[PDB]
Amino acid sequence: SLAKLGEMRTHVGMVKRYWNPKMGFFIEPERKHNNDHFVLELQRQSLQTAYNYVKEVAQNNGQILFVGTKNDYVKKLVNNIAKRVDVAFITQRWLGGTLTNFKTLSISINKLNKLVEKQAENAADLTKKENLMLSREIERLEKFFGGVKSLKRLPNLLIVDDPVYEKNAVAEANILRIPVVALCNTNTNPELVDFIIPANNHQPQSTCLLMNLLADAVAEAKAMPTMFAYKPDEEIQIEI
Amino acid sequence: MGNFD
Amino acid sequence: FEERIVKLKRISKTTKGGRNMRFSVLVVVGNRKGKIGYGIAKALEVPNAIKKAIKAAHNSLHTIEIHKGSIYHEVIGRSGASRVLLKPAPQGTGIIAGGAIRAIIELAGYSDIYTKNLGRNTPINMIHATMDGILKQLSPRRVAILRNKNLNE
Amino acid sequence: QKVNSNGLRFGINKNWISRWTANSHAQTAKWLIEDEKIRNLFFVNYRNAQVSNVEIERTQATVDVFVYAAQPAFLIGSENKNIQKITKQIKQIIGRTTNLDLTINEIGSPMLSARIIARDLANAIEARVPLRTAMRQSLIKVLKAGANGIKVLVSGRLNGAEIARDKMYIEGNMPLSTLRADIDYALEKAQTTYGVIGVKVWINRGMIYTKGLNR
RNA sequence: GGUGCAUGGUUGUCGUCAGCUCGUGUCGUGAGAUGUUGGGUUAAGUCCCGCAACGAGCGCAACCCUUAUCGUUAGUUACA
RNA sequence: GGCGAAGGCGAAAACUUAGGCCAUUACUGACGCUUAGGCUUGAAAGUGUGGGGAGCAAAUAGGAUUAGAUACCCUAGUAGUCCACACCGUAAACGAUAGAUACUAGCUGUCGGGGCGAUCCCCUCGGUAGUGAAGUUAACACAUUAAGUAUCUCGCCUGG
RNA sequence: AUUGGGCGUAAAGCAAGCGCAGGCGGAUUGAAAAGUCUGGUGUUAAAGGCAGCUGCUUAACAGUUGUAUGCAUUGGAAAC
Repeated sequence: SLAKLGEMRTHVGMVKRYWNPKMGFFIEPERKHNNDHFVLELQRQSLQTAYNYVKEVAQNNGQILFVGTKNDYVKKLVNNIAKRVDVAFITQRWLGGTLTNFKTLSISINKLNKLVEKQAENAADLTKKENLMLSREIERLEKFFGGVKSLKRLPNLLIVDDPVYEKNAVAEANILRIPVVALCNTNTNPELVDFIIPANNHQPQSTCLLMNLLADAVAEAKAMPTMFAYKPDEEIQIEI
Repeated sequence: MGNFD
Repeated sequence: FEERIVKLKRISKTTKGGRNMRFSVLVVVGNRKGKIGYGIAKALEVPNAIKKAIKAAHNSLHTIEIHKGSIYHEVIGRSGASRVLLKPAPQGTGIIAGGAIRAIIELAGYSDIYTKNLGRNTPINMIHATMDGILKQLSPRRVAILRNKNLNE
Repeated sequence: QKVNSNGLRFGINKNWISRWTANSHAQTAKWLIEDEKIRNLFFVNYRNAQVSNVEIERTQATVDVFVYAAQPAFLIGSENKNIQKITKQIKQIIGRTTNLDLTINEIGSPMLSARIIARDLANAIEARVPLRTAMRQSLIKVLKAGANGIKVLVSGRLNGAEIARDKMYIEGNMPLSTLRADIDYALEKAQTTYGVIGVKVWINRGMIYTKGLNR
């Protein structure tokens, strides 16, 4: 159910007394377990707030971007996020340059589309070496461009596992005043983000839960069947 | 930043 | 929408033998209604530098409201030890200032205001001082609203 | 250095402007002295009709001329005044012992040759006009003509004793080491009121793909 | 005749070496940094990986010519 | 690393003795800070007086070195370096940062004291570092041992 | 350089400390009002300054109306 105690089961644990003071603002007093921890009440109230806000944002046919770059877990997670619902996503380290300047990347994306049409047309015009070089530049285009390959309107809201991990994306979002959500920690930056979700990301057990919650936030707006926040039971997740 | 609509 | 020119300076880059004359340009773009911006560009030729600088200035316009066509209160604008003081005066006598300063203030669409520069005389720190001075103030009605005390003024 | 790629780009990649052959190589001096004089006649006299090239073909004591221009009126004129005068000049430079005939031809898209480009730039600069505006209009004209990448260079003075302030512009692709470019080159010597000015024009006119022999 | 810092054209030079730059953006008060950087492979700033970077032009590579394997075409004045 | 106002302070033992810190229901009760003037101390070098002077080495002598060397190299070497008495009071005398005080992110340290009590580990009151926010600055960077915020006083500079 | 400067690296923090005088002065209460600010009176010539008028045919010029600031004294506020 919505923000019910069953969902919040493991969201604690972080760097050892590496805490940015500007987030005692939204973090409980110092924990006694030799690691930085998180509480869940401010958590689920802020989760309801962001839930409804981004939901009614997406009701207005908004432009939404996704990103995830950590080693393997969040990558496959955001791959799932992209695969159920068609939406802008980023799977690798985004090199930047959409909000600060998208007209330049417009040529890159247009050439991507033209060349995809080319393989849709070409049968045997290129030899084995030419074909492999062509497929390799297709892969070069895909691994950095294939998640944002279906838009000319810049997204106005995006998720992130850590603003510090993606300071490039944070700064690019700061070019405009678009809203943004973040899986926040005690070492992050509060003033350079718009929506804060202070939760554990060192342990993937919390990361998967929070990403599924934001996934349901962006899912019910598209009328696609939801996963959690409405399922009374819970499904066990573990990295493997 | 109140909602878009 | 007049976009008065302000100053030109000649710079060059030095390589292993020979110097490349990539002179820089600075322009200030103002609508004379309240929006104002600045742009510094680098190019090998004057026209392209003008285009780049005007693009940068028009992209970086900043809004300032009009308080009876003048700076409503006396305030100092300081940036990097460069400071210019702006003091009000009666209406309808023309503003006495620097040529660049007069260009900035007419791009702000204001009237006679007492000004005086102090200290350093490099154009760029004065433009920083002017922008800081014209943005740092808040409207008297606005400061009244955000203040706990409520007043008609 | 920077060996010119024009002369390297003739023979097996372009077409000779002067095709001729004769008997044992003793009068080659005579036929050459003749045919480049006819060639330079146009390049010296007529710089207003925008003549692209003049093809001289001689074979076994014969001669036939193809002239390709942009304004046939200047080479024809009212009452056929020009054709008779040029015929008299060619007769004066050819002798009274061989045949003489030619055809007047107008070719569409004449701007494909950098020679007339250089001629127009020389006319503009020698018209008491600032170089910047003239050459900007020139590059606008060559880009609107549908041609590929362009490059220009001006030398000499600007009526001032310095060569450290000349300008060249680089636009588009300029592969000269690539032996498929079909890049045209031209140069002109404009005598300004303070010295000699050399203007050089490189133009790219499309790459001939899937070809192994000249045509 | 003089006048090669008036010059043009042309040419040697570093140097057959890979660096030289631009449009966009990012940081800085700006010169500037950026890509061009770092790790591999090289002849390469050739390419790949990542990298507040993104592309692009110049050159590098290659499409040029000759030699070397074989077949066809034409067979003499080669030959026979 | 610690100590002290600094230079500086390191075999041990003895004498005298200072400053310093933690808690101080301790005690009178602003007795507080600064300091023109005034006083004292102040590395080494050096002056004079009296000793001795292992070793070193200003000057200097000899041999190399060189374009020559009274330099860089080697061998000797007066004075001095050591001790006591006075004098001499300059040093990149450095945290190139005057003192005294109040507040202002954070983290990793190090050590002294208290309590917990096998230590470690814990916090507490301090000294002593690094990292690093905000702030300041021309930047270097400083950054809880401020160059952030401020207060009082002393000294100093008006381009070379 | 009280208005309106600085002294880590651009020029300047005494080599260091004790320290009469002087400068700044803890909280709370009472007094007085020396300072302060204020009410009142008198003083500080005119001219010139400032503004208005008049008269020079008119600016310039002269007169004309008021006008500062400082001081002495009377009476109060204790915020300091």
